Amino acid sequence: ISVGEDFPSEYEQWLPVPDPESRRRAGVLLHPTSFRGPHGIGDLGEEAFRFIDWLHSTGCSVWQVLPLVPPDEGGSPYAGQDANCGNTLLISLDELVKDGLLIKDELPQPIDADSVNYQTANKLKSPLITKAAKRLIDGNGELKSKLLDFRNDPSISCWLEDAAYFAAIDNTLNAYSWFEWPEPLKNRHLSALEAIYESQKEFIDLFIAKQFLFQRQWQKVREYARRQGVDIMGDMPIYVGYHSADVWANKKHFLLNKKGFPLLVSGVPPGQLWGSPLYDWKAMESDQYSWWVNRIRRAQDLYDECRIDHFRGFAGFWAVPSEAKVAMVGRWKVGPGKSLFDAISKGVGKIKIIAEDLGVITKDVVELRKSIGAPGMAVLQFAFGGGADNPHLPHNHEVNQVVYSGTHDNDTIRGWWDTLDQEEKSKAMKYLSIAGEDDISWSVIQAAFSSTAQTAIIPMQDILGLGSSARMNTPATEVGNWGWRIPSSTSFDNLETESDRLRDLLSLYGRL
Amino acid sequence: ISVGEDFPSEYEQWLPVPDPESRRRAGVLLHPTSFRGPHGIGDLGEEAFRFIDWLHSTGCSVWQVLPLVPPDEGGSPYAGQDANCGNTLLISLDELVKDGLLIKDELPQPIDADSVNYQTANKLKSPLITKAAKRLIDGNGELKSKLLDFRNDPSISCWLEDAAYFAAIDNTLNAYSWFEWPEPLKNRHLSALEAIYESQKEFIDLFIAKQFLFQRQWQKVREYARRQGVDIMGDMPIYVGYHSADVWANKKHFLLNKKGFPLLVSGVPPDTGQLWGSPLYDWKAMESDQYSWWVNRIRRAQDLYDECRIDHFRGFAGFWAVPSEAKVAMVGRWKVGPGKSLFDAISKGVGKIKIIAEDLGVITKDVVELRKSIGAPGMAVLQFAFGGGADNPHLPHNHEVNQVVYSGTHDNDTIRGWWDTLDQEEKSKAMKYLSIAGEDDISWSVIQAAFSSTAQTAIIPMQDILGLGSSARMNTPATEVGNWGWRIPSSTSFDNLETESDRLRDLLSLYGRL
Repeated sequence: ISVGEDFPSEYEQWLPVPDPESRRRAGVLLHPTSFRGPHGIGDLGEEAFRFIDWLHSTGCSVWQVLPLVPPDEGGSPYAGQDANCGNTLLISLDELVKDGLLIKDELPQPIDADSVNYQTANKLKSPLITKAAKRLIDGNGELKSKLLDFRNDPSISCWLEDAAYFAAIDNTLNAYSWFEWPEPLKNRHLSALEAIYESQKEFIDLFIAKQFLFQRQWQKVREYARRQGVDIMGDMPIYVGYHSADVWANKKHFLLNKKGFPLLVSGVPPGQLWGSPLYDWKAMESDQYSWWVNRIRRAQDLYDECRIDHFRGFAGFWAVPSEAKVAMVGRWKVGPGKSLFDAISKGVGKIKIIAEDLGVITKDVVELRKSIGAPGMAVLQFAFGGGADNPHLPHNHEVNQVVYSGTHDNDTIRGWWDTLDQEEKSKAMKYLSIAGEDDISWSVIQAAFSSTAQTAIIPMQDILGLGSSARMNTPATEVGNWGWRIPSSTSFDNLETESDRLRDLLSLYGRL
Repeated sequence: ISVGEDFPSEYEQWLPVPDPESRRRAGVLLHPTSFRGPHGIGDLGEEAFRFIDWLHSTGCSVWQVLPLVPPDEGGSPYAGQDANCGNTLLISLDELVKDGLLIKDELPQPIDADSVNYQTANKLKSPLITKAAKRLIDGNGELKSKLLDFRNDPSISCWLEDAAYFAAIDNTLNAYSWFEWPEPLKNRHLSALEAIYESQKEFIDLFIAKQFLFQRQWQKVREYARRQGVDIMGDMPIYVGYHSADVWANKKHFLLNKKGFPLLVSGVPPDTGQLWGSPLYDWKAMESDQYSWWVNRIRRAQDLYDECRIDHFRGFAGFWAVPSEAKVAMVGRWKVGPGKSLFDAISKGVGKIKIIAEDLGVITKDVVELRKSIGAPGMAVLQFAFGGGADNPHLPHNHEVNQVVYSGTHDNDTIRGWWDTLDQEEKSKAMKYLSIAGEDDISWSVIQAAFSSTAQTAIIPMQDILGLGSSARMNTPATEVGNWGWRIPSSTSFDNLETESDRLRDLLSLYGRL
């Protein structure tokens, strides 16, 4: 331990050791609504456990889902009805039979499983979920006791009670938004809230019970994933909906006017007017960002890791006067920056956050992302426009990054290939290793696996080699999204070939 | 500049900007001895300038050479005769004509040399280099004046005078090494040195003049490379030869005994071992004068090159030391090297440096840590990537940005030759990772994998661009004969390599290395 002197006996064994936090891996993007089954939509029953087995058999160690919130009427998990609740339509009816909350003969006749129609699924399943929730509350055994534990839990009630009351009042009143509610409900006068509890007690207890059932079923999926070596990566939009408990029960955390209407709403310039209310970050700074801390605590309860959509909003955000009809007349505002993430980590511990950072982004975004150690994204479908500086080209990938073939907002690789621009196609053929065009999804999968990016994620549609009809979402259309389901005859038992082929790629590129 | 407040008007223009220090690039490994021409060996004349034009036409921005020192009798640039001098056999005779130091009709008749024979080259060129050097010293114009500037320059003379005297004494005395010299020469008694100057003055002045001529020609190549957008990457072995001015004129900087013989010599352990037999540095001693010897060595490397690789870089963190009596390497111990304090001293003395770490083989965690602490890139070599498993660091998916990727180096066979003798297990593995067409084009498959890497710098040997087989291998380690001789085929001019240039350029454009 001194210049010129002898080193100890075993110097040549002092070899470099790979950092375990740098381990290369792969995963599949599959939302549970796409699982097969008889009730109009996928669920957290037997298909979720079979998927986990299949995924593990491939050597993948990550399962990514879309947000698990209650979606809008079109099915969108990004315009959810609450930021912290689970989508009750994902509750398995068959799992309720095993709990004794339904009996086998109460299960409905199967319906055709081509695509999720959310109206059909709700009509079919909700009466029975309600019925099961009713039996749960009227019992007084182990299960009822676990409901009480759930309900009385401080880290459940800080979002659950607000969510239940909001939903009771929305049920009782015929109003567009809570801005049109009568004043003592609009502004949460204590006695009105007690009058809501009394007059809507049964709806409130059932809402809570249903959230318990979702939690139960999701936590068993998550425990089985952990046993099989699978991390689950969730998703959350940066902004929440105006008509929600999140805003209604925390008005001072948002930029509302004295009458509770948003002064400013979200979007991006030339433009796109998303119309979500905006956070009062200065205000949140006061109480050490407790709202956002809570949101992450719940994300952590649901997921091992979590992507945040429009992450750039944490450094700077586009703000449009709520009167406006289009986005072009806004200004950029300063975001909370790292101090937000300091507060989170102090409140909840070490977090694994993924930054959605697509499109044009400014230097503060990159700097913020890097300062908290969060990986960004590369999407191979975006790599062949422009020149060789395109950051989605594999030679421009980074280690701390998630590479996708595409996301739920893109066509499948097959579909994209079919409509691809001639200029972009010839470029793609130079860079990728392409055999037959039927196998084009595997060419792209292989490029993703061959990247230096630490994490490679592939949508289930591309593993199945499906075309445009299996596209999950097309942005800026309002109908025909969120509907894709795995073809009814394609069981996980019948996907050994695909599993073996993935495993071979993972092994070749050091992702096992 | 406050949370919730407005950003200025032009926020969306505050876009990320590529750091120029991160620019991806490519280059060719070609030693100047390999250039074509009539005088038995390549030189710093017309072919060096034509190569630079060709290289620039490919879009490459780096030229890597082997060390430019006076080689051993076998031609090895790694067992050189001096660490700081240039190989005078690289001097272009035709460039001397343009200086007026030779006249046109004094140029010799062409000879055939499909490969460098060093003895033939020396016999043909040296009389004329000597003659030019003589005319230089007998003149008294601009050129003579530039020689004086060169000679009197403090950063030349700290190595040049020692190098000239050493060589004069070696010339005059019939001795194996300087260890067998008579005592006052061995130990550099001042009066003996003055007696050497007076009795060997002509040899000393001509030695200095020849070093001036090499410097002149090398600096003209280096200026033309700079004008065409080409950086030149040199090479330096970590250790120097015992029989040299480097050791003789600096004994206190090496681990010698009282009679000036090495106590310990270089090598590496088993995996008997490898006994290189070079003398070792007295790092604690060098610490005392702030590593002035190494600072000077780098100052000279900087004068010759934009960037420099250092062979056996691991030696700076730990080195294998064998008792000089020994017949094999197995009976040594590992010793602690200077670490970053050496590089602190360098940077303080010479400024910002661009060093490449040769870091091949088994290396310890202190090596990686040292390399990373000074920001030096290491190496990946694609020919080593297909043994073992998917954690092999030479596989492209395990490459790093701050790294130099090669197809192979001068110590490896060409890609074609390597492919021919490749193990069946390794070949099938290679065919799964690489994109291979016909075996005649295997060098381009490997070139393309190199260019596709995230490594910032990709370097290809000229032999692989020409798609040549094992006969064009530059060096085979642990053979002593038939190395260093490769030359570009006499009929393959740079004018005839537009197809290859276009094909390289297309790969560089596809992978963002232009």
